[PDB]
Amino acid sequence: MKLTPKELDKLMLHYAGELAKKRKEKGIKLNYVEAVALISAHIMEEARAGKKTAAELMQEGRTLLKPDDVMDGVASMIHEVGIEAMFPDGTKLVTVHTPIEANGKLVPGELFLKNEDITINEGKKAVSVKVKNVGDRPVQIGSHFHFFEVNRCLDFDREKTFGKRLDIASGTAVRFEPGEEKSVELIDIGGNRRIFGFNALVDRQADNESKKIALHRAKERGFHGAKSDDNYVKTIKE
Amino acid sequence: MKLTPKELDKLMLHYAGELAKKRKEKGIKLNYVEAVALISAHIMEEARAGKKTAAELMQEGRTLLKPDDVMDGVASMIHEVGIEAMFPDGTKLVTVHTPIEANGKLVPGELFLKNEDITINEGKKAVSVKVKNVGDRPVQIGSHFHFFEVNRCLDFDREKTFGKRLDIASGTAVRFEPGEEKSVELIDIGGNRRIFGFNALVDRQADNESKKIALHRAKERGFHGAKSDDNYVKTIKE
Amino acid sequence: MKKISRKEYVSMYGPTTGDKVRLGDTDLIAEVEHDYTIYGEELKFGGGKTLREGMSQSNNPSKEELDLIITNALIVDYTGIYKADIGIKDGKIAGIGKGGNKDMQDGVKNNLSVGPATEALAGEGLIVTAGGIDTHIHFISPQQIPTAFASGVTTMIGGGTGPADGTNATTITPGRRNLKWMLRAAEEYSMNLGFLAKGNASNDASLADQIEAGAIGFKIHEDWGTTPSAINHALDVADKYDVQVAIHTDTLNEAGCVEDTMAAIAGRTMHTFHTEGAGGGHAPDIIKVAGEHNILPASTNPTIPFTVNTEAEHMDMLMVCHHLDKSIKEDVQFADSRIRPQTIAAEDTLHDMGIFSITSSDSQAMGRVGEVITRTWQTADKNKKEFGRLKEEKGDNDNFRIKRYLSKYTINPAIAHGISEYVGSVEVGKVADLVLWSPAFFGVKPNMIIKGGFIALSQMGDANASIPTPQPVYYREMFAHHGKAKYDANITFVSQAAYDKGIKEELGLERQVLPVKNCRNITKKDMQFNDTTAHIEVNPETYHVFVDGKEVTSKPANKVSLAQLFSIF
Amino acid sequence: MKKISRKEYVSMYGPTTGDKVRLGDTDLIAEVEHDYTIYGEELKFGGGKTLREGMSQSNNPSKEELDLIITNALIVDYTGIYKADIGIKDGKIAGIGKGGNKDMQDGVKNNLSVGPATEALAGEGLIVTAGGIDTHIHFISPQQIPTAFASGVTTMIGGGTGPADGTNATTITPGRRNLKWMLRAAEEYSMNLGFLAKGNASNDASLADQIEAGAIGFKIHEDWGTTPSAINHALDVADKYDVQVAIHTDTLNEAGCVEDTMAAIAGRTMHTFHTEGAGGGHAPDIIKVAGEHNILPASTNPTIPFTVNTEAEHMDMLMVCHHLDKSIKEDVQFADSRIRPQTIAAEDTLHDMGIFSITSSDSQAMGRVGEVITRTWQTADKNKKEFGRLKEEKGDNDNFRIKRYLSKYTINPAIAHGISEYVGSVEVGKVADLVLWSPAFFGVKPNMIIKGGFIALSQMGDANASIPTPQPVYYREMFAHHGKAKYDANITFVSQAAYDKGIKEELGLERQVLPVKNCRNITKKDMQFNDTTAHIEVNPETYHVFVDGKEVTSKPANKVSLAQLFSIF
Repeated sequence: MKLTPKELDKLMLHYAGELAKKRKEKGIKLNYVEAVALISAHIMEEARAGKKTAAELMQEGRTLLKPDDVMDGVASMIHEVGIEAMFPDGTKLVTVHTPIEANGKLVPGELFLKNEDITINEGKKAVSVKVKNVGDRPVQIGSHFHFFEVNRCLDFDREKTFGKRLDIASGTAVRFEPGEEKSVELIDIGGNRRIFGFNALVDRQADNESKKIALHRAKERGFHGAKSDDNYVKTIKE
Repeated sequence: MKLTPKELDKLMLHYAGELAKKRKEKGIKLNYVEAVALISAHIMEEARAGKKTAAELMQEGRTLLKPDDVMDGVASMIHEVGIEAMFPDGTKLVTVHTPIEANGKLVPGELFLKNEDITINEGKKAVSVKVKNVGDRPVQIGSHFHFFEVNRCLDFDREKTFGKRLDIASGTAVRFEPGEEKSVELIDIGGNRRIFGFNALVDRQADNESKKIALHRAKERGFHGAKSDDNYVKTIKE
Repeated sequence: MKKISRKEYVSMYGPTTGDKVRLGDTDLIAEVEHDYTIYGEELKFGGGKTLREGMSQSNNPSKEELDLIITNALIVDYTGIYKADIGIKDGKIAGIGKGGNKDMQDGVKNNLSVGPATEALAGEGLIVTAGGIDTHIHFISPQQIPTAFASGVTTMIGGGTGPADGTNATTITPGRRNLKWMLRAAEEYSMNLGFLAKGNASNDASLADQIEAGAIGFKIHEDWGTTPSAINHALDVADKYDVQVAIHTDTLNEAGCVEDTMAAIAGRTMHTFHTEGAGGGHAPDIIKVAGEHNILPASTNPTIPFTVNTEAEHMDMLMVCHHLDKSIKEDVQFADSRIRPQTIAAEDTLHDMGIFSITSSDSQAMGRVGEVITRTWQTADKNKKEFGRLKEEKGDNDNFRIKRYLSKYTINPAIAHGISEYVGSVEVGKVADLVLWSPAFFGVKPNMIIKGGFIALSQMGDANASIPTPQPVYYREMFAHHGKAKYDANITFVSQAAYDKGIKEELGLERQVLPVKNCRNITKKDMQFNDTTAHIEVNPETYHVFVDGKEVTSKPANKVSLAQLFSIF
Repeated sequence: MKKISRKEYVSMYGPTTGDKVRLGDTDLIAEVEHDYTIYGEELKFGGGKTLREGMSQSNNPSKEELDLIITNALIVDYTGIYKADIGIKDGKIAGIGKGGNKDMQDGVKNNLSVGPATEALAGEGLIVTAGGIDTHIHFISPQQIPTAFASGVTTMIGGGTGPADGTNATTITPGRRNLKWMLRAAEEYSMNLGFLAKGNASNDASLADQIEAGAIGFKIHEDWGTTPSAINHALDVADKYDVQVAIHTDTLNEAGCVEDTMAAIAGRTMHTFHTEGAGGGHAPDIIKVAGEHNILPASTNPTIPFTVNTEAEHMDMLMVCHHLDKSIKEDVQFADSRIRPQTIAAEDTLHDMGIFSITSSDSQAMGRVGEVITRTWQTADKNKKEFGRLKEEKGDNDNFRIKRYLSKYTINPAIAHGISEYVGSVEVGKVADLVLWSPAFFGVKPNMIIKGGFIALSQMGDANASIPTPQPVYYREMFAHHGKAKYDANITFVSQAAYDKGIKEELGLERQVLPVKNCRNITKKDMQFNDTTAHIEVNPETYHVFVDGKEVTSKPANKVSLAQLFSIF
């Protein structure tokens, strides 16, 4: 019975779950490890039985443990239990989110936040730009993408947005649905203001002289809303 | 409780068998791994109980699983289950052959053979030789042993068989029981026909000139049926 | 001469020409195309068998006397499904054909001479294939390596630095120092290893520094920023240094669409991950690039084969892989997928047609490392059940389909990453990275792995037992896995630049260090049995994929083979 | 697609599959068995031909880019008579098949990649064979080497120390010091060279010292005393050191007859000179040893083919070779020959039947060094005229006879002397010792010789001419023949013992020095197309030779081919 290391690990997990189940039958309130093992082992056994789908197992995993079956804090600590179970149609990942309702008594590692908002990009004035997605697919723009060089299917006054980025929380994104028109707030890019990469429209220091070169490049490459004069004077390096 | 790695492995196997048994109780049809583990764990437990012999366990292992208790193909896949079990008289290897009857529905890795026989040693004409075993023990000769140099207790016309081997499937053997006389078919040894090793009767190219030297050597060493002239003329190297 | 029944002959020596064997529990039937053996002279090892001193083991062997011989093996390879003896000498495949003793048998070449220095391995009734090559490996944990090895994968090309978030998302080993870390850690494992650098940089100097530090290629991943500038610069540096470039395109369409990405690629050889899109914003239009010549398309494990439960796990896998918190409204709103059952079903049919050339895992980042081979054969079996025999089959067998799907994970990734000179197939001169399967367990559980001419992993029973068979039997490391033997057995692939600069002596590596080559001048036409370049008309309004006009789709499989019959969990 | 007339196609590219070409002015017809080319993609060099930058010369070549490619060559080899491009890289044959540019042509393997570093050689309408191997060379004068080279022989194995009487009689380089003399003198010549030591010694220490000094084998010659004791000791030492033994048996029957010589040989591999006897006392019974497995029989030039004038010169050649003064009554009385026209005629038929495996010269000692190939093909043509097509011919061609007679001087001597790994055939991995013939001049006058991947000898016109063609055209040394290029081009064969002891550094040799191997474990069965072992019943009362009962004889040829049509003198 050639056993793979994955199978050996799953056997250990199953017997940890069996121990948790025996303790629960004895009436011991389960801790974090026991609760996670119990849920995982139950999901694995149901999948092996093969009468349920992954959706049914995701639903059923949330009914195994009542709030009174676990110690205080276990429900807060357990956010989701993932387990790769072998179904009749192969191995699938079953994820159970919030399997136990939080009692609220004890929250390990809980945050005690101030009731004061965080002001981001302080000292930077934001301008408003109307953007239309004339493409056929939604477009997501990150907080730190150079907005001048976004997808050419987005239509807006690119001259206004040269050297700027979205004024949103860093790591978040703004989505433009096709045909949809939105108004976004843009703030100047900080630091050295050297734009490199993106769509290679600038690839240099962002100033008024590089703005003309960027606009001419964008117009040549077909970026919507980029307006460059017909009589454009080239420089020695561009 | 000083535990050896063998004991740890056997504990893992026992709990794999326990899991298989629980699944069988639940009514899940066992797969290959579960069936093998179940049989092995049951044999180990019976041996530890110590009321049965190894023969009794070999018999009992074939009754654990019915054909309807396993998935299709498991019975075909499982040919024999070996397990080293600690009896009251030490560790013994219990082997259960064909523990599950094949349903015949699905045969993993099954062969679909042509209905045409394989002709071995094609183009080689076989001569027939009568061989008597005048010794007290049976003698097995392989398909590729130089038949001239076989056990000296076999009696036959060695001159006829110089340079020849048995005309049987390669890897099979012919057994001559003591006192028994058999007729065998011999074919010429192929390739370079350089005989080295065996009983060191030839140790050179097999031709008519080396035949005389081999016959004289066999007569001197007492090989039955080897007839060499009394007035034998030696060569410079022999 | 004598005639023996074919059943007895096959039981003794394995199938011969014209005999058919079912692969695993699937519906695929492989027919032995030809046999190198001479009937009646077969090599057998045992008590009174032929592999003995003076009969088949030569007493005057040739100077090319084999170190190891595998007897009566059914070689399944993209070069053909045939029966032969494999000779291994000095870590390479010395010869394929009829082995034995020239003194007592006919038709024995000098390179297949069995002598007193030869070990014997009975392959009768066993299938021999080349070791798998997984090219999307996220090196998140070293425990992936034994899992893939036990699954039958012998070469892992990928990137990562452990369970960092950059590695969880991307197949990238960034920088000279991290490359040194990974190359020196690689000495531990029994697996051929290759590492990819970070291609997401507009700095030619940085990219070249990574290549000279030892990466065999670049990975441009969306999570580090897949922009046209980065694609262009990475492709320029890779054309300079003869290394592959792999890409996982931009999901958000931030800088452009599939057309803009293809314009940045500009008809240069590129290896694409998730060519079906995997729910990205380029989907389903990114499937169109699978018809281009310069694109080598690969598909990941989770979406093949298309099953009832395939779509349920995709969002969880996507969120965890891309590191989006499920308790954050912004991250949940950001986690937008364009996945469709139409695309997931079309992926299997494209694999069957040969539009997709490489199968891989993307281990522990939307993909299972120990299921590349199993899921490839599940897809092959499902397509055989759905569409029947391919029109290219020249007989009552599935040999063409077998070869196509085997190339998907053996020779095609080797060609893509420029290591096909060393690995990828059972050919003379290649390194002896062989996998021995029993046909009942083919595609799911190998019998043993030969790494560099020595057995490295094997199914083994109780160590205290009187024979190797008794339970518990599981996969154990063999002697090629231990001591200084693993240094001789295993290969670290580096770029030619690093090899010339002497990366082996500089980093003190004890493994064989080999340079990759011929990565830039390959197209889709160079893939074996998977070179179909067809205009893929993708209607995104209807999410409909057409090749040569005909629409492509498949139905979800309610039950796949090689899944629950073979695994306890 | 388009169809062009076969006549025009053959004029442009040479014969293709199914086309037949006459060899020289003989009656032998060679049929192209198969063609590796893809029609419409043939490689041509010229003004507006295909071998140009970007069309067939790759702009992104593989790393195995060829150094030289021979285009559209008709390869005539023991492995088959076919049409292909021959790629040469690093002095070896890198590949055989369809070469060109992978970017613009289909079916081009990586090892046949034509690139900017590739030189082109138009082989269209030209036959390519392996260089000849002459194994009976009496190294009497160094002027033999250019003569054999111009005849088409690229390897010379023999012995001698200049025009000493011992060398005039025997093929022997006696002793460590004389072997050093010859090995250091060998640096001058453009020819692979191997030297045989004196086997006529009952001293194992002396024989082993010669082998370690660098000889590739032993020669036991009657003129130094061919006694059974010497034969036995030489065979023992040669089995110890894995080197060939050649024998020229006792003419006088001083110590014994053919039976005693064969008893001393004792079924060990032995290469026999003048297996027809050449008038010796062992004749005609020595022809019986040509049926034994362990004897590799060779026949010399002068007695093949049997002509009207064959018997007239034999006594003069014998006396001068054996150093018997023609003005001395005792020496004239001693010079007794047992030669018969029956034996001379039977020699040609034995060659046709494959009983005799090797053709050689015995240069300037009863044999002509520059006529081995010519006389082999004269014998083949004479036998074709006499007995018609062989029964082994599978078609309306003489391919089997061509292959048999070509093996007689290409692959069979290489196997006999343990150098078949390096030379003897046009195969991938062997050294590029190739001969280019025009089919009108096949077997008599080559077009050019490629030595170690570079042209070493060629027909050339006036040096002051505006083209290479105008008269006078004769054979001139090319650049591989000069400077330090000949060191890279040529090979000196030594024993494995000398190679291990470092004979190259010890003697300061600049040539490649290669060890011979697999000399002791070969029999007559290992000769290609010449492995016929038949009981040869020789009636010495009637001088009648029978094989399988049937008597063998041939009629003298009044006029042979390839003799007066091609040579002014």
